[PDB]
Amino acid sequence: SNTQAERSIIGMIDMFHKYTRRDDKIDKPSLLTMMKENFPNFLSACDKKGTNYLADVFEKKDKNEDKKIDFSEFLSLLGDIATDYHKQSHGAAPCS
Amino acid sequence: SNTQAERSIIGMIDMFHKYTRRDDKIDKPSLLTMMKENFPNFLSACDKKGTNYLADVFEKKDKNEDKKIDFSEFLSLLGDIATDYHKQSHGAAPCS
Ligand SMILES: [Ca+2]
Ligand SMILES: [Ca+2]
Ligand SMILES: [Zn+2]
Repeated sequence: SNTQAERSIIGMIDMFHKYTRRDDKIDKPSLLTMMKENFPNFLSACDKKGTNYLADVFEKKDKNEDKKIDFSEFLSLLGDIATDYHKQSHGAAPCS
Repeated sequence: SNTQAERSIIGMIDMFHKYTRRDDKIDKPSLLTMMKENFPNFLSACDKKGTNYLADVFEKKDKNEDKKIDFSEFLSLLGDIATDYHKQSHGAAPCS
């Protein structure tokens, strides 16, 4: 058996593979769907802060402008989210 | 309420702080410990291939050489792991 940590990481890959296309990449409307379905509290925090994260996230995370989100671009996206929570845990405000 | 996804992220942050002692960063011995307790299979997989990941992980990831791993350096570490497991999902062997 694998530790929780290991399990947790595999989960993200499983999550990824729930929204990818044949090419192992996620298109924009799917990426938005993914966001809405899996990080709603995060989003509600940005909108309450007056920020609509979904408006440009795709545009900011598609670093190579291939109109697709690959796993690495995907990793970065999660990175930004984790990061916001971290700052939160040291007091900081959500979406900051 | 929190999705599986959100909780999983918060968990990573919790795991992180477990090894920070009273401050906000992880020393080398603490990181190695974190690795052994939370990624044993990834580790064994590495050893089986004849690779001891622990040998330079700290050195590889302390990008700013302050001889501590801050949350950002940490996320990069977990990226390398996540990335390995991604590839495994496409067949490939652990620790490659
Ligand atoms: Ca892209
Ligand atoms: Ca450092
Ligand atoms: Zn894939």
